[PDB]
Amino acid sequence: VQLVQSGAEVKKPGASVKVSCKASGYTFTSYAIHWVRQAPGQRLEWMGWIKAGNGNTRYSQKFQDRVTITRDTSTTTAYMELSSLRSEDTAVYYCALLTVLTPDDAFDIWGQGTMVTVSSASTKGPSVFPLAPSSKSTSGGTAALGCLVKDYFPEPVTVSWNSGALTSGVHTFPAVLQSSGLYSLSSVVTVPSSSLGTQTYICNVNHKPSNTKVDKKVEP
Amino acid sequence: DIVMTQSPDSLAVSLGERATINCKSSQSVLYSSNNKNYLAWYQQKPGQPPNLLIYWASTRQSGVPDRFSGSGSGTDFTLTISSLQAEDVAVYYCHQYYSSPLTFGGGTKVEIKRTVAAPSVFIFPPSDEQLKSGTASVVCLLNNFYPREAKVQWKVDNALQSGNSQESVTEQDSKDSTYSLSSTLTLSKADYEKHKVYACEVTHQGLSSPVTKSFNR
Amino acid sequence: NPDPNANPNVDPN
Repeated sequence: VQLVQSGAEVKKPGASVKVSCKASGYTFTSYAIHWVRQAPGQRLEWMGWIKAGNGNTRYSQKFQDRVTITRDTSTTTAYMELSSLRSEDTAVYYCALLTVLTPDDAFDIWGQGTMVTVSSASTKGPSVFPLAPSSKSTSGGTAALGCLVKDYFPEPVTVSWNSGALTSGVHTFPAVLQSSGLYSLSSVVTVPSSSLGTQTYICNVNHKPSNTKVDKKVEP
Repeated sequence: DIVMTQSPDSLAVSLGERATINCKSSQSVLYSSNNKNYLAWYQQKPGQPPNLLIYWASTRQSGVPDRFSGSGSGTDFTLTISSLQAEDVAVYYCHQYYSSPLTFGGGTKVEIKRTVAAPSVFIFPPSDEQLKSGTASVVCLLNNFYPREAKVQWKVDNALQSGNSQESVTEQDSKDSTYSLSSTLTLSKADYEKHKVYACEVTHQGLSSPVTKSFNR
Repeated sequence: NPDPNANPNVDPN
């Protein structure tokens, strides 16, 4: 069972956003997809559900006038439109098959979440710079290297190493907010210093709001 | 609105110790006619969505390790982790599906207590590619330390800097329960070219005196 | 009593 959501967005105050939720690995028309939002430092907030086969909906009293959940059975996709976006609406929005408890089976699946940022500031893609391994970045037979992902908006960027084949030793730091209003983050990995000559280290940087997909080889 | 109130808000325990999280519902979620409690427990690690551990108050979902167990009935519910492992660092939420709207608790953040580990400190000059843009970023990395409290100071040509740096600290590591921290000094290229010595000085409990890592431009 | 429409996915059985 799998739920796959659309990428993060930024929208002006007063505008609308429409988050998508593609489901698969199960019978779409048999269950209700919920929408739940996780705001900064606040508890999860149930917004509504939609019966995927039938199309009936129920909305939280909070999000009655401003939310519209919909589905398309042919593409196995649910949607959540939130209009008249306000400052407080910046949050991560999840679709989820909440506690499907049937006689046959019991499962609970969440989409990966979609960060919506309500702001008048413009979308900007990051610049990716190498943090090259050097004599100033070695300790105990290991070398640290990384990528600096500077000056993007809105959050988030994600970073993988070697297309997901390198995960041990990886630290991808929470973003920092510069006085410019733009974000920056670093991703570092510690590797054996003995094999810098034979191994290749590539950071794969994604910033879906700006359609940025960058691969940066990090060399000595 | 059924209000779900968890306690404690956070709890730190050593590896292998027992962890107890309490959740109280503002009204009963027990239906006497079927004797079921409409309560669930979720685990959320950073970057991940909530993950269902327990439903019907005490039924562990398939694949959930046996050390997680729910108990209680009516309004007073308990999630127990019998022997905490390093990967269990997360926020745990209770959840009711008794009445609309569905609601969740405020979360209990579970942290690991561990032995002191001093940071491994590294420094990265700016790349030539960035300098082409008129800005220089110097990155100081403090890797795999514990406890989280650490102090970084930037020095340029031996002078203590103020106002031109930003820090970020990671979540607690799922494997060794350490933290890591990156600090970035930002200068114009002109200012960067004006000075020779760039240094980051680190204070931490595992160090008897500050460690300075430096390079010459 | 529970509201079975709070989460249609739950079969109270």
